Amino acid sequence: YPDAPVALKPRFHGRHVLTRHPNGLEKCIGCSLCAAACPAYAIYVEPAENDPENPVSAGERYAKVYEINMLRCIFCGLCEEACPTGAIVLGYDFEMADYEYSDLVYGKEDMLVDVVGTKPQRREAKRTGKPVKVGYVVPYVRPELEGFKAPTEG
Amino acid sequence: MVRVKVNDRIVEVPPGTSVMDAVFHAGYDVPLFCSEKHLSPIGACRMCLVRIGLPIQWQPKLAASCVTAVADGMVVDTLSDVVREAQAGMVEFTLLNHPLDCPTCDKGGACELQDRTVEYGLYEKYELPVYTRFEFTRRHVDKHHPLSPFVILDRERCIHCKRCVRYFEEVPGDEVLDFIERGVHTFIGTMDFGLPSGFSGNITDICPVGALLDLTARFRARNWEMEETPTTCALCPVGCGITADTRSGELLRIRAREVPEVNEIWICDAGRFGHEWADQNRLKTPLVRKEGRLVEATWEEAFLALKEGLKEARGEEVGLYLAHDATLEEGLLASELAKALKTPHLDFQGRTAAPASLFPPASLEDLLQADFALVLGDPTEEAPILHLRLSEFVRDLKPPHRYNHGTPFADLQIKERMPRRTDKMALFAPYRAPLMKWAAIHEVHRPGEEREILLALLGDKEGSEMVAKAKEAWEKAKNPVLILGAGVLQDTVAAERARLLAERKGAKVLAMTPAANARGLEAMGVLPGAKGASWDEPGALYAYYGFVPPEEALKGKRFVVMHLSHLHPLAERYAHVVLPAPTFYEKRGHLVNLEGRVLPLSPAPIENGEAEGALQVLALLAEALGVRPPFRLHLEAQKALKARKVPEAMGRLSFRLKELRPKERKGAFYLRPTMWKAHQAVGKAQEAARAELWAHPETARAEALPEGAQVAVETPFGRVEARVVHREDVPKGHLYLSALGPAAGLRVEGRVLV
Amino acid sequence: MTLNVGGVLRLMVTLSGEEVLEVVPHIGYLHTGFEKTMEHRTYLQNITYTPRMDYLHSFAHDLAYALAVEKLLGAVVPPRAETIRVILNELSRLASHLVFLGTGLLDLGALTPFFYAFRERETILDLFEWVTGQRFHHNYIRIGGVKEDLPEEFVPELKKLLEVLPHRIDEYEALFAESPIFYERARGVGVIPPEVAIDLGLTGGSLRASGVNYDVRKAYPYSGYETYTFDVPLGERGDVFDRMLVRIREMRESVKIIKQALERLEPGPVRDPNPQITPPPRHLLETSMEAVIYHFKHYTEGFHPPKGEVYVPTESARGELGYYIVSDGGSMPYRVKVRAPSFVNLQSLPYACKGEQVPDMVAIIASLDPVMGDVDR
Amino acid sequence: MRLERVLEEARAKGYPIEDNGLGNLWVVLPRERFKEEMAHYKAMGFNFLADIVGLDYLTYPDPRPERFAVVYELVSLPGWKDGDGSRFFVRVYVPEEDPRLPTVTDLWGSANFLEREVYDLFGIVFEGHPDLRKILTPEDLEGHPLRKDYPLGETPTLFREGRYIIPAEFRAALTGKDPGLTFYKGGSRKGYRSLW
Amino acid sequence: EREGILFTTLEKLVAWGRSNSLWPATFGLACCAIEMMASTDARQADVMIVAGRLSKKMAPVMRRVWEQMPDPKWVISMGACASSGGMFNNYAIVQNVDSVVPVDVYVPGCPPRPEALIYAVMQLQKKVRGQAYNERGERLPPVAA
Amino acid sequence: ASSERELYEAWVELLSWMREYAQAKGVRFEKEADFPDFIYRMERPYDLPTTIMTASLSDGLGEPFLLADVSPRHAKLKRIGLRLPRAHIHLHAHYEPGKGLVTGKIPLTKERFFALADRAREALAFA
Ligand code: SF4
Ligand code: SF4
Ligand code: SF4
Ligand code: SF4
Ligand code: SF4
Ligand code: SF4
Ligand code: FES
Repeated sequence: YPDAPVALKPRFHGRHVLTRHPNGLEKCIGCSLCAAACPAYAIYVEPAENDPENPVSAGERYAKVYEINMLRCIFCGLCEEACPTGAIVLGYDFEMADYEYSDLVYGKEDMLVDVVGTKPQRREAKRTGKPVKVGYVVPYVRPELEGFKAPTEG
Repeated sequence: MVRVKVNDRIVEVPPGTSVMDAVFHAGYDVPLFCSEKHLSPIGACRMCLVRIGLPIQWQPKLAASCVTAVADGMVVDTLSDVVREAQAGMVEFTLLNHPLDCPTCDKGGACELQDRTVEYGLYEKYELPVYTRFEFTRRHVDKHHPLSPFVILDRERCIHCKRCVRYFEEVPGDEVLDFIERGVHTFIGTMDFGLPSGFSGNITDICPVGALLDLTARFRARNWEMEETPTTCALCPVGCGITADTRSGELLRIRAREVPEVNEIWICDAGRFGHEWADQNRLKTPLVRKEGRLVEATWEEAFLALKEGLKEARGEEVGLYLAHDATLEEGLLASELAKALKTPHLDFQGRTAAPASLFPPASLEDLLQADFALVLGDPTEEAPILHLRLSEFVRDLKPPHRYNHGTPFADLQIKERMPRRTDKMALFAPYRAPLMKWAAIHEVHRPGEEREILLALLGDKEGSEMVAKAKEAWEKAKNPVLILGAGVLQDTVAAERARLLAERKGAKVLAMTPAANARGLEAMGVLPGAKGASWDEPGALYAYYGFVPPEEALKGKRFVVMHLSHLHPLAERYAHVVLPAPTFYEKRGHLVNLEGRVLPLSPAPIENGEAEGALQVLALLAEALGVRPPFRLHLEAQKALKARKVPEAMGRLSFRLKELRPKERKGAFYLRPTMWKAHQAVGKAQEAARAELWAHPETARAEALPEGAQVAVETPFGRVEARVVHREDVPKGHLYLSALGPAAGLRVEGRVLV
Repeated sequence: MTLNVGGVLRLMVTLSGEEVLEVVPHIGYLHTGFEKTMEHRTYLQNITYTPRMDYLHSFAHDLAYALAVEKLLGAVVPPRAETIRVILNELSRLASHLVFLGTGLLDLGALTPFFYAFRERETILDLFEWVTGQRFHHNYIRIGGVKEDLPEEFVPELKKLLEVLPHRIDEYEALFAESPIFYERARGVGVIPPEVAIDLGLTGGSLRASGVNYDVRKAYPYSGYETYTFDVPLGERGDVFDRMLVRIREMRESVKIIKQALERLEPGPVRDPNPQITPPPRHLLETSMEAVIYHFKHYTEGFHPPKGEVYVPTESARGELGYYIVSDGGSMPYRVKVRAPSFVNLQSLPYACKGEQVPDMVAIIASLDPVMGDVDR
Repeated sequence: MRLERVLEEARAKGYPIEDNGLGNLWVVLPRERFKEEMAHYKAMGFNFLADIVGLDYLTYPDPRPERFAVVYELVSLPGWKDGDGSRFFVRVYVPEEDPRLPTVTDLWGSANFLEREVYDLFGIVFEGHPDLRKILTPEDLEGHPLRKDYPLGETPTLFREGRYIIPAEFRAALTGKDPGLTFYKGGSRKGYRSLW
Repeated sequence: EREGILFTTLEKLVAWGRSNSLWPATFGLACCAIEMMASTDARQADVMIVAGRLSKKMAPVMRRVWEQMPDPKWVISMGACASSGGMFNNYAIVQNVDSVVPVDVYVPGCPPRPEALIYAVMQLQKKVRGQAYNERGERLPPVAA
Repeated sequence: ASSERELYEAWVELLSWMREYAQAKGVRFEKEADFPDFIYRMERPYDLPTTIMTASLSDGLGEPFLLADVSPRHAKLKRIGLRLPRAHIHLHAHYEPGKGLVTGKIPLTKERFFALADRAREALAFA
């Protein structure tokens, strides 16, 4: 059924997403706590000092580099669990197969809330000029994915 | 010894012992904030409280175990509900006004406050547990504020131990930090803005929380994420144990590794904040000259191009020149390569006219135990940590007893604000040297004049008043020790008289050699032969360089091979075959201490590129010269050293040597020995490792030199710009140049270009 | 004449004629090495490593482990967690069994009955996705109790499936009971002498399929099974016909545990509020310094159980199961020996099918219900 | 009750009896007396042999009699004739230089696969086993993985631009014999237990 | 010839041809094996799909299975353990089945949903049509040989 | 009461004067710290006007001569505070209805604030 979208439960463990507050600040404070709890060593974090004029988060610390190896990742939600800010929350995407090992290491810009599609989806939808079509539908979005607009007609 | 019974365990332990040490000694534990190895203990945090029984007659109030002595037949309870309830309470009083930064705070998983809270706090009274009682406005103050370009201060996190302010007063002796207001309002602050002393990075490893943090390494990774590489610091003769912290090839931060025999738990600032340059700009492939310029070449193309420049060479025209920090193995091969390949000129970057091997090495231990301290040179700058063993020596402190857990946590022997003895030492230096303060017998001479001061001390002339009081002091001295560094060891005259004075009286020496592995390379026979060509004398015709020599020794030679790590401008213009080499941070093998101790070097996971150690490069350039070398790798090299019979790690290797090759002194300029080395002027160490020019305010302004102007200066060792300083202690009509290399304690020509 | 027949198991069946002389099995092909790699992880982190061995009835590994630890540092599993843990455990039992049953419905040609077994299982798995967000390897069990509370939709949906199963299980018993071909297929074959199964340790709930009344939830009661209405099925002579049936009976007694536990479900906590053992409530991380210190410390370097060795035995869809944990007072376990029901279960396979036919020797293994993940691990 | 007759017997015969407050108890037999004494155990009514767990104690903070030791789990099935349900563990320390320890193959048939795993993963040899052959570890693998001084064999995980991670240099979690990231460890992180 | 409209327009026809005559030959290992038998149940062979932790003992076997196959052929890797070593980083597991066999497509998941493995082959599908590029912009070779 | 909201309203404005005086007399204004009840507020709601809990007016060296703070949303006895670091002088501004921001009985106007900041600047600032 690649014709009819698969309904997954609102709790499902999909492609990680980083969230923002309303203010627009990123929730992440590059504490690297999520990476520290990961049983599979699949998160790499390089911190950075906020710019008072042009802020990224709220504290004095934001995430310069944020990288997850989607091949290493087991999808526990241990990271979402260890987070103090509600930053890294597993989302719904699953259509994320690909060809070259190192292409599957997602970056911060692959995961921000605003992003719609997995790496391969958006890339193809790049060289094609055709919008991204996700293959899922959910009854509603978790409260924890506040913002993450997705197919929720139910 | 005295009998103590901790909880259910009884232990032997010397009289003076802190109950805290006796407690830990039985293998127990207790919260412990304000006390620190090697500092005066005071009960200030009130964490280490125990219950004490002493006849069983429980004392009515709880004791600070860290400042309580132990009595014969004493009981110590550290588990009672009375104890534990009190602890959990004291943990609560601490966390009361604290900020809530743990995720953002760089003090991560290495924070004593965090560990002690999860250990002894939140007490189990016998459903829903209460985490925080205090529900008011926490203390809000000044945050993320740098004290120096190396140290950043969070005052909100400070827990008012005294670890830092105590230390400044006690160990280096530079009271540049103290508390301010009082009550709940007090805080750490400074008025000596720079953070003056050259031992200010140590407060970084002590501060029990993240108030005082290493700015050189702010926001890089969380403490557990760092891979830690224990090694030795080769920036000078002392060879302090260190830890090199690295994540993904780049060098993050330097810290101190305890090694009580030598440095205890202290590092010097150059030792700890000058790492900026070893991970920043570097030569990653072997270079070779093509069309008046150098270009990229494989190790293959470069082994041939090296066979070329040397095919036309007789084995006696060969030079073997190593750097000052070459390994004990790199110096042995070079000795053998140059032995089989009969050559007279093989030398090392820092070699001193008078060999440090002349004198019998003295252990830092001996220094504390000595009676009188005769010093010519500035320990602060030559062998910085000696500053700190003399701070202990001056206070009369002596080697502590060793418990099960090693160095004591609470040495009752160290009192806070101890008196300092000015009758115990004598300093002689070309300027108002730092430790000249803690010395009654002190006199400011001019460069290369020690030769005469030393003659006087023997008893064959007449020195100034100080030099007479000093002779008489070493006279009545029961077991004194001699310390000497630049001019003494660089000037055959003095150095010969030096070794004599200390021969007559059976006393050992501390040679603050300008070469780091000095005592060891000499031990390997890496000393020039009859011929003469030294590391600064342009002599041979085809030679290997482990560094960047004086422009005067390159210019001329037929073939040059520089085995650098970075690319100097003097190499990209006079060099034929340049080869990437590893720093001492990423090397492996052994060194030998200014006290004769053999220390190990371990290799940090830094970005080496296509680099190979001089042990390899040497073996490769021995082929292109005929004889196949006897050394390939470290495992096998180890057998050759063990053959000559050099003791294992930590052991001392005795090796004397009588012979000295003098050289004359063109006294116009003086290469003032400094702590900071010249290749550390990167990033933050940028301003602190700049060069300096010192002259007396008359002669200063006589040669057109304002008090704060950026002057260019030329020496046999190169053209360096330099800040110019007026100093009433600089001898008239001389100029002191910051000898930021291993060419310190030298007299040379040169002038100020305009 | 030695033939080399080799799920992801390999067999050196020595055989001249058509009988079977001796089967010499060879395993090690899914040897992931959990027991070593687990000496190198947090206690919390190992909760992701348990489900991956018996990936079919996976929750039993989760529970078996959580049990030995909770004992070890002394944690109190909240009533609501204890309850959710048995519903969840047995809901996983049916998943494993449904599979064993399903693989049987094909050797037997029954096809619409199978296409249903698959649909049941899929409906069990969606329930898992409902509360745990995964089909399997749910990181849901915790040392305190459970990761979080269960969603609103879970009860109503468990009711649907708990409603159509009752007679559903009976229908399966029926097709195999009124065994058209099955009789002539399984009745004689695969002899398990009661007193030899007790020598080779074939604990496999296909032990009671040969007349032994040993189910650990009864003999050594644990998670409050101690207090459930509980029928332990038995089989007459230990053939494969009975083994297949025993497991179908076990399905009802599961379904009854479920209904029973589902009643005593009142609102409350779901894990032990002890700060030393359980990370602080999520909301006060913005207020208590202690919380932050505790939270930070908890998720980096775990907590430290006392020096000691422990073992609690549990019952899976494959027999005795239980972790032997040696603690050294650290953030991670010093040794973790897992009692694989499926590993000992296989020593009773050479005897199982000796002298028998050959094409029968498929069903003669399928009846031992082995999962390689368990045997090899 | 078949268990009390074991305990009443080991008490008189100088066998140490190990007990944790959680529900398990041991009895540590010497090297010699192990062989026969265990045979006596089956005759006593001990039906089923649950597991056999190999233990390497090299990196254990407190000292033990010898480096290696094996533990057995003897039971009397409650589902048979006169089964009590008396279960217990019996331990045998085994010298580092002499990995020799007799088989229980004569007595229990479970000890077949179970003893070969304890031989494959720990280097421990069993006198008289039908065939002591590797079980789980590949044929050419040299050594014995499950013992402390044999490398877990990890690989750095990889990310985008020379950014790697070495697990052995990354683990925040302490390991019994490890003093930790501060100067020392004491208190609840030296081992902690609630009081029900 | 090889680079001529004619030739090329054949090999684009041939590719689109066996872009639909793909005959998956699953190679189940652990947990992943069963989650694929839910996509096989919903609808000489090329295209082996490796589904589960590949043991080091098991490796030389999957080696021969792969060699003794037809030639226009592709490998799909199913979930963490096949793709990387998974959470299982140690002496007993191969750390990327590409150590032993050319992986054409990689599919994240542990295990991956059934419906994601459908997407996985639509990828290798559109790849043997030669209509697929990596994140750098490069066109990718239909078969990894 | 609802005062809490009007007190926070007044926290914004005091901050407003800080930024003004700062640019005006050309002296560093430094955001010293954010509310942890924002940083660590997760899915939880947040209606406060700013995210800055500790502000300061520092000199050239960065050592502050004026420090300002208000208490978080979850702490008791909410006050806004002014401290001259190093000179031992602390202030405690509450909020009265109709009256406005008071240090007890004396209204804390822009003017009066500017007076204090000046006194402080001239006296305290090291460089
Ligand atoms: S879901 Fe688990 S395996 Fe994946 S990044 Fe998060 S902690 Fe790591
Ligand atoms: S996602 Fe969360 S845990 Fe990870 S670095 Fe960001 S704030 Fe910290
Ligand atoms: S100093 Fe320690 S307790 Fe305070 S924020 Fe930093 S890690 Fe946390
Ligand atoms: S800054 Fe650190 S070392 Fe100094 S008193 Fe404060 S807590 Fe102690
Ligand atoms: S005194 Fe010398 S060896 Fe010690 S840290 Fe400083 S430079 Fe390094
Ligand atoms: S990737 Fe996950 S689901 Fe697949 S074999 Fe590995 S552990 Fe099992
Ligand atoms: S009072 Fe601070 S440790 Fe003794």
